[PDB]
Amino acid sequence: PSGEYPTVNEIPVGEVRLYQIADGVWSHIATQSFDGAVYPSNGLIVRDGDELLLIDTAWGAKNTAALLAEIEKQIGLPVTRAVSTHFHDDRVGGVDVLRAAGVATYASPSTRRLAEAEGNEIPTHSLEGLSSSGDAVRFGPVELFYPGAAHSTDNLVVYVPSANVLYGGCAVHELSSTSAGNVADADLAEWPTSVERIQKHYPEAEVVIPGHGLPGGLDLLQHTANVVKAHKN
Ligand SMILES: CC(=O)O[C@@H](C)c1cccc2c(-c3ccc(CS(N)(=O)=O)c(F)c3)c(C(=O)O)[nH]c12
Ligand SMILES: [Zn+2]
Ligand SMILES: [Zn+2]
Repeated sequence: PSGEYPTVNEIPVGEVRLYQIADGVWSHIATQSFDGAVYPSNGLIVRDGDELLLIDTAWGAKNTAALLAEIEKQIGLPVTRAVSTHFHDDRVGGVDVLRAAGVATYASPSTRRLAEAEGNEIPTHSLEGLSSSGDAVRFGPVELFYPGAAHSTDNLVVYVPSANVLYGGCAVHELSSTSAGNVADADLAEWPTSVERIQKHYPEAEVVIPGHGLPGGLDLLQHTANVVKAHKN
């Protein structure tokens, strides 16, 4: 009831929340168990005329089915395309559910290769034009940007120009974060440089959404660089 952004202990595993970020922009929030602990994660929904563009799954098949049901209840427009912003399960787990619901699924070739090698679900379509740091391409109502290696080598960020919303995905941490999250596939040395590229490219961002946790403003970018430095040590 508070209308505040929902946190890990407020979402049972299997349920999905939506949160209105701006006109035609929502985040989606779900929770999942991994290695015996429970974590929240975010994705994005962007209105695309009378259709919706989805950014990232809800971290699992059941969660992603629940996401589609929540979208139908709260928005009532069809999801026609999805982009996964890197290869981990919190981004691609649920792609098979999307594909069986008629959603066209996309990711960079780097993400597709990494997902395949890991045994994770694989988006159908490859997004070219994103292989060099600083690259950007348009995809419906968003811009996709490859900042360089950070949380993962393939991580993409997403900008919604109509609303100045920057979806950082897992390359960006929330302000309360005290660690750099799951760093198994990260490049802690390159991460600050990749964040600097995001800061330079999107200086008018008004809302910044992390891959996990609460949205805020541009301060999330500098905070992320700071915590990555601290974790590395
Ligand atoms: C290899 C890989 O990453 O697998 C993915 C599916 C994965 C599994 C489990 C946890 C994470 C985290 C993670 C971990 C801790 C925190 C702080 S806390 N207070 O506990 O919530 C957080 F915000 C995010 C992340 C991420 O850093 O993006 N990714 C995760
Ligand atoms: Zn990840
Ligand atoms: Zn993540």
